[PDB]
Amino acid sequence: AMNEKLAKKKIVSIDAGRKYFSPEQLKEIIDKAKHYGYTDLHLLVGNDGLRFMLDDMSITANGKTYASDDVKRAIEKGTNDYYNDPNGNHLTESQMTDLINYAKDKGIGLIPTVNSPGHMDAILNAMKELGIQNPNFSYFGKKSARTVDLDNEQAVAFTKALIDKYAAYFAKKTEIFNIGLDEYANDATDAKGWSVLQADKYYPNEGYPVKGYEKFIAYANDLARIVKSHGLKPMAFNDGIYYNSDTSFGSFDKDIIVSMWTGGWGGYDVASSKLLAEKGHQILNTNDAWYYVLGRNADGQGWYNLDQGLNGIKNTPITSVPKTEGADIPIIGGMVAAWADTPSARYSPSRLFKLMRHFANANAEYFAADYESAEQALNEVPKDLNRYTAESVTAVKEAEKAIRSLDSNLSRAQQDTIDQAIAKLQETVNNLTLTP
Ligand SMILES: [Ca+2]
Ligand SMILES: [Ca+2]
Repeated sequence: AMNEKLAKKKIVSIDAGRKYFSPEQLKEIIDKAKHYGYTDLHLLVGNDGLRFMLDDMSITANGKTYASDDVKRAIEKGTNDYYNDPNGNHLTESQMTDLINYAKDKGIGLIPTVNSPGHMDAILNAMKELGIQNPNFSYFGKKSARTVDLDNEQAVAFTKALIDKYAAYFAKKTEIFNIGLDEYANDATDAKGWSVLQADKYYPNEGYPVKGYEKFIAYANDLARIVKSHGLKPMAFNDGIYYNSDTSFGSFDKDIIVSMWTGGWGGYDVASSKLLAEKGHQILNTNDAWYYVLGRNADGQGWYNLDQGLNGIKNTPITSVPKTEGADIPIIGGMVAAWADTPSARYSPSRLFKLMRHFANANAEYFAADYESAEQALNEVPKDLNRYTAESVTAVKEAEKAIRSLDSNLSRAQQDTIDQAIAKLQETVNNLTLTP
């Protein structure tokens, strides 16, 4: 009576924050997602760069309104300062609405990310262009290019209002909004950002940011409240959520779905997925075992190269969550992610599709089967069979019935059953024999 594996989300993530992707390119990704049995496209649009412009970008914060055309010009410029992509700067509202509709018609959902308080180079740049002072976080004379200072009330207020504006747009047409929250001040702190934010509590009078991590919890919780008010489920990457398993600074909103991408590394001690589940968070398995950075296309070409990602897909199943502590961790689904850390890299659709295809093949019981050729085969049957012999007619009608009788919820693992049924139909049609 249950289809627990197929009921999971299967998601492909595309980094269209750092790098421009056209509507045509994204529709092709949606097509392949549908074909391979995925349920959703996770489209980062704010991730270092910001590459999605609403028709009205006016922002009310700090006792004033920043005019829509000024906000647009500030964001376009700020994104260009991060990376001026010769292929394009941003998707428009019309293009996004069309894209979401295109995906919806195929049974594919779209999940956007607009990242903060890290990975927001372009938003920080935009704020400065609007005239907001000192938005960037700094750590002992090292200014972060990507991370907002949570002590800066004006920068924080603007950012929250911007997330609110995007969330209002995505309301009703999507179900999940990814607020990001990953990798606080990674540049300025040599990947010690969460330690830095927590440090003052335990090492006072050493110049660490006062109430740094407490302010981050408040910030995360406020974004969650904003997203939830629009009927959307907030999602965030795991690394800063109870960093160091420290629950003493406050509590994260339980309605935040956790995208569990990392089990951490030496000197970067993240909460286990066990702890996060126990605190009451649903988890989307986003294991970085499966990561692919565009342009790192073969073994030896760096971390998250395509060969590494395909190896990760082969060796780490959709059910294998980072840092389980040996516990059985339930999941809402799995997400394979392609990134543009070097956004000048060439986007290769065939390589992305290979990654997507391997993820589906390695976990085939979880992915939907493809009925599109079955549907087309049925469309291609001759409508009128009267001029053919009763015997050959019966064979076609039986073969048609057989395809139409297939379980409508088969997995990719059972694709052969569908394909066999199509072949049988084609055979019976070919064998239709005109009456004497
Ligand atoms: Ca990173
Ligand atoms: Ca190789």
